[PDB]
Amino acid sequence: SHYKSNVRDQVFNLFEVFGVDKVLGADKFSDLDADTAREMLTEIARLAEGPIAESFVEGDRNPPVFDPETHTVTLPEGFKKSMRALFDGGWDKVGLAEHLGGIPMPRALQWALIEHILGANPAAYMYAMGPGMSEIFYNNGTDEQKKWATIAAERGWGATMVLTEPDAGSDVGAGRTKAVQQPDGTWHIEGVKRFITSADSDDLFENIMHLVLARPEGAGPGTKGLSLFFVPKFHFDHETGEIGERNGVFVTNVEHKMGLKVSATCELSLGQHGIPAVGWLVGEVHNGIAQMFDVIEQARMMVGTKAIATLSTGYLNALEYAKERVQGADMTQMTDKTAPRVTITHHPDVRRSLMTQKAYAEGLRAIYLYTATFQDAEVAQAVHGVDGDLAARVNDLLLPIVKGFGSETAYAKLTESLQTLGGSGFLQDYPIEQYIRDSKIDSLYEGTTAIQAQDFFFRKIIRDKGQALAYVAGEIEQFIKNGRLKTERELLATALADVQGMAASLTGYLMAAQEDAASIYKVGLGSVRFLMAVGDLLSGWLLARQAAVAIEKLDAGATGADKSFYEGKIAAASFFAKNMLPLLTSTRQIIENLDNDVMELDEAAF
Amino acid sequence: MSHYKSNVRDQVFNLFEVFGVDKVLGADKFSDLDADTAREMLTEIARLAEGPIAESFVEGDRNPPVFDPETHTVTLPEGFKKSMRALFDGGWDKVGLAEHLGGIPMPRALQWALIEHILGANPAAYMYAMGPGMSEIFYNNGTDEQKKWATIAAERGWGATMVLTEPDAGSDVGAGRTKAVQQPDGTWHIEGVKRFITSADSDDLFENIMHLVLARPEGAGPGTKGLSLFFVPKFHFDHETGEIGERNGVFVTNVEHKMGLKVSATCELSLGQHGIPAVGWLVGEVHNGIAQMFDVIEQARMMVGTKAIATLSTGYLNALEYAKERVQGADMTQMTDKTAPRVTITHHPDVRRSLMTQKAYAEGLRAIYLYTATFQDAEVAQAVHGVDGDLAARVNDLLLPIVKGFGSETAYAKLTESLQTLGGSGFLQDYPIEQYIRDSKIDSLYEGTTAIQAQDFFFRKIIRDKGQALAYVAGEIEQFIKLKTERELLATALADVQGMAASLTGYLMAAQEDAASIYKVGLGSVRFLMAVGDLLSGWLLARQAAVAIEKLDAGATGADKSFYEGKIAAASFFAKNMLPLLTSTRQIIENLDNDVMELDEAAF
Ligand SMILES: Cc1cc2nc3c(=O)[nH]c(=O)nc-3n(C[C@H](O)[C@H](O)[C@H](O)COP(=O)(O)OP(=O)(O)OC[C@H]3O[C@@H](n4cnc5c(N)ncnc54)[C@H](O)[C@@H]3O)c2cc1C
Ligand SMILES: Cc1cc2nc3c(=O)[nH]c(=O)nc-3n(C[C@H](O)[C@H](O)[C@H](O)COP(=O)(O)OP(=O)(O)OC[C@H]3O[C@@H](n4cnc5c(N)ncnc54)[C@H](O)[C@@H]3O)c2cc1C
Repeated sequence: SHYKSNVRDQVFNLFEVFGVDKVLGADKFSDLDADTAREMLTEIARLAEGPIAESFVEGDRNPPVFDPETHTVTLPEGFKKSMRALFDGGWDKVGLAEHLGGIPMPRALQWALIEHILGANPAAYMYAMGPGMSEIFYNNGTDEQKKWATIAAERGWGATMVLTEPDAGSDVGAGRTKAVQQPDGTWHIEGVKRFITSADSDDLFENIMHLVLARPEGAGPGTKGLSLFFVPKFHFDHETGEIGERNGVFVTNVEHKMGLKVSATCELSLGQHGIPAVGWLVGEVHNGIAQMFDVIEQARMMVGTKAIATLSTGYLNALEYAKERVQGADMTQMTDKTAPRVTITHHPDVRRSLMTQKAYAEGLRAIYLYTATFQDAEVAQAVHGVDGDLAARVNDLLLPIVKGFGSETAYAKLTESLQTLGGSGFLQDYPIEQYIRDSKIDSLYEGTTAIQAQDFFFRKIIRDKGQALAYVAGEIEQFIKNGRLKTERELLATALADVQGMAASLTGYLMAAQEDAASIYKVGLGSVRFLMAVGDLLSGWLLARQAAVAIEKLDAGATGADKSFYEGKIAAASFFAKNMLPLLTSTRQIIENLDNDVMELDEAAF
Repeated sequence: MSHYKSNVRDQVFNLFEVFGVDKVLGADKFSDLDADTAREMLTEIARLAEGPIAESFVEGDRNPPVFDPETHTVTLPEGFKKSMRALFDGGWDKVGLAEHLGGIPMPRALQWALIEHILGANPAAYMYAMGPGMSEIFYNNGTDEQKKWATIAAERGWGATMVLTEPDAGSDVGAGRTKAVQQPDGTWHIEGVKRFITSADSDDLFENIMHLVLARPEGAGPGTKGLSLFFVPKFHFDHETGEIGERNGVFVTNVEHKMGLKVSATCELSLGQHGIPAVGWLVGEVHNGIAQMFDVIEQARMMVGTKAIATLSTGYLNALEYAKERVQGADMTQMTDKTAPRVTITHHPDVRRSLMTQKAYAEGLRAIYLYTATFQDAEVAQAVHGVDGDLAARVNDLLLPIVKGFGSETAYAKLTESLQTLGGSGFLQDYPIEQYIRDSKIDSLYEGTTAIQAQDFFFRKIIRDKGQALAYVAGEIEQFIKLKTERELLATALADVQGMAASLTGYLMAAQEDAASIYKVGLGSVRFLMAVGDLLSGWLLARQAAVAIEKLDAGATGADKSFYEGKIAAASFFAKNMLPLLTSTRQIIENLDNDVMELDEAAF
């Protein structure tokens, strides 16, 4: 199959670096032990490498077909077979609450399991997000709505998040879809939404729960005026779940995309076909953007994990290719035109490329798993000694890194993966060109990189009063202040100071905006580079932490494949510190010298 | 209009206001081509590109070529063939062609500016039209008798291919195993399978195809040194009249399914395997293949770089047009006010950052390939630079890997910004940027990968050259440095690149005592190539800004004034936001070690 997994690195992170096994068999996870967690990782990785990856090519080459008269999509049969393999193993219920039929587990294990589906066929996981979205509806719902959410989860209904409109993408608060209150307390939703993932899904599911943002008639402007509504594809019996009459919510177009083709990306028309789109106000309160961000937070974690998953299998495909491809002589024998030909892993530029791919893939894996350790209060306490409030703020700080830095990094470093194959990398015979096309969406949906970087600075640092950022910086400082990693710790110290300098510069521009409003533009100009710098710093630190563990295991006497694995962690941490981190010094100097010339330029001059 | 957005204004600015190529127009080789006619030609081909050539850009990708095993041919979509006919009917496939082959003499700088439009609109169309130019290369390398066949080939507009690559010989051309067996009559029978051959068949576009095939005569030595070049036509023909005769034994056997550039048929080509012989004629009746074939490789490397730049330019201009109309969000100065007016996204800082990044690299790359082309005519190099023919050739050789390697990497990377500017809509096939990205990814791979470009640049174009071309260009940068802030930033960048060159040269020279030292050259080579590209971009943009300042002081108005204002802004932005990174890259190159080379392969 195309999909090459890395359970070994996952288990290294979960158990040898972060110690998530400390909570297994205790309190919420009393019924899940470490051996079982490992077995589940191996099991889903095998399922991903087999039946799920089997339709990865098919979904792209034979993409979904829309019938505009039935407002339905037909998915390729091979992809539906992969979906059934996912459902038959219960993998659309990973980490679902126990009362909804799930297996309780730390979020760090949950996302490690999901990584394999996202690497093998990411749209398959997207289609399978229904039960998790039903749990969010449960948590935000009235007692009666919790009964519907239980049905939806138990029956495996699909689900969507429905926000975007043609004129309201990044600016969610500009949305014009309306909600009209009915005497009996239901609402009729009227509007056209766009770019809705999974808004129809062929016959995968008995029903779909649309979670729709809409503006009640007479509500105020902006996101504050928006409410969230449960809008099912089919009406249903609220006691038994029996599916009833079709609700007035119809797909009216399916986009032709660069990649992720098997994910139906839809225009969704509500109340436009002479049938009301009945919706129920979630929680029977008007609090839409707050409620919908429970969904957005999960989707941003998913997109980041998808990016990392895809870079990982891209790297491992490139590595396998490089080990076998014979081309050229060793550089030490270039002059000799009779020298033996060698496999291309002998060439310095190929080893540079591979170690770049490796270090970023493994640094990103460490980042999303680190982030997830703050998503359970019990895990954050056991592994970090951090209380619930701080853990939540740290998770909030890291999500735009997982999403924003992960999405940008994975796409960029897949360029190196493709390059490693030479001309063959341009062929559809190999999976890397599809990885690139499928990953380009990651920087765009669930909030563009610029929106992630604005969220990160203004909301996760400034509004947070820097508490979460100071916590993470303190952990990096402690690592620095703890022989064989001295050069790496010195390089990390410089990188930490560089990022601190960037944060101070941008905060200074924000303060200056009290006096000259246009000074705020300099925050915008520097925001994305600052986000990427924090990502690089975290990557280098977590890689260096991994190298410290690897040194310990090597000193203790690791042999064989274990020894090679640990040796590679040391090499990745050292390579990243020496080749990636120093660039942050120049980025700091650039951010310190930002000016508004590019903002004052006449638009006609571009 | 079309997907293709051209930039004749920037081309003319470069050709005439910056480099002064008009100095040679109306004189000597170019006596019959004046400046007004050159401008009219650029405008005319730009309109052709925006019109009939671009018309089939989408069709070629969505309805790609089909291989027919019943006939060993490739079929092309009709709309694309209509674009090809528009190209030939206009006589565009003979721009810069030698006069005796029917061409219009012109400076290479003008030639590549004309070609940029075809490459931006539908680059495969130019590739299929490379026949006459390759026939001229055959003419130049051929016997007196062969010159007669090359004249027929160019006159009749035959297609042509360059046939080097094999399944086990890609970057390592010298490992090729395709064989040539001399026949009693002095012809050769070619036997082997070649891979990834562009335009290996082309439907009914042409009456014949000239394959220029590298092969190893029986008993020849092992290296590239042992390869010879052969003229292998698809059809035999009458060497005097050109009448097409019997099929020659050279057949396409598959067409590759590619990420992009789909309408360019990329084929496995089998010689002498469908048992009629592939008859070939030794080019020039001498054994000198790799030297002869590099005449073709040099033009192909210029083409790939120009293609990448052309595609980034139309990607940028599409993103700019979109950004000017897309209303989204309030101005950042009104972020708190959820009642503030919505603005077009060009008002947002990250979008202006993105657009200026795209602009500066697109225009810097255009300046680089036009600057390079000014060294490709001795008469232009003398007129515009005061540089003799020998130095001009060495400087052109130095810059070709920058055009190809730095251009290919840069265009693909900065198209990411172009797509991002469209938001979610950038991921749609409704807009052309996703196809630009797919079509552009090949540029870093064929006609020599980036790593091969960087190794050529350093080992051959610098070390073997004893740094003569490099010192000349560095001297011109230093003279400009001697726009004060931009000149200070350029001074730092020049010193940075000089430090990189010194470090890598040390690693290479130390290899005599410590063989593994050479690996550090390999580790740093691509970063060094890219740093040189960034330095050249920043220098040429600053040179453009100096001209722009002059024209503004002289009273420029209207659209001219806006253009010149944009050049000042691009040069300043590039100097302040791109060049400083070269300082960290220098320190990284100065710190290279062989830990990554000593690591066990199993540890990756
Ligand atoms: C679409 C397409 C069309 C083409 N059309 C033609 C054509 O018409 N005619 C033609 O002659 N060729 C053609 N080619 C081939 C092209 O010229 C390239 O040389 C070829 O694709 C690269 O060789 P390869 O694919 O075997 O990669 P390899 O040579 O196997 O390279 C694989 C990897 O190893 C690296 N590598 C290899 N050797 C070294 C070394 N010594 N030092 C450092 N790194 C090294 C490369 O950089 C690359 O990352 C085409 C290629 C493509 C993709
Ligand atoms: C494949 C796909 C699937 C999707 N699925 C869903 C789904 O299921 N549900 C859903 O609700 N949405 C979905 N979306 C919508 C997605 O969230 C939007 O595409 C995204 O938020 C960007 O919106 P837009 O496309 O309108 O771009 P715009 O908002 O128009 O952005 C255009 C450009 O302007 C920039 N920009 C805009 N505002 C600002 C600002 N204030 N500051 C700085 N820069 C700014 C952006 O960064 C971008 O570069 C999907 C999108 C895609 C591509």
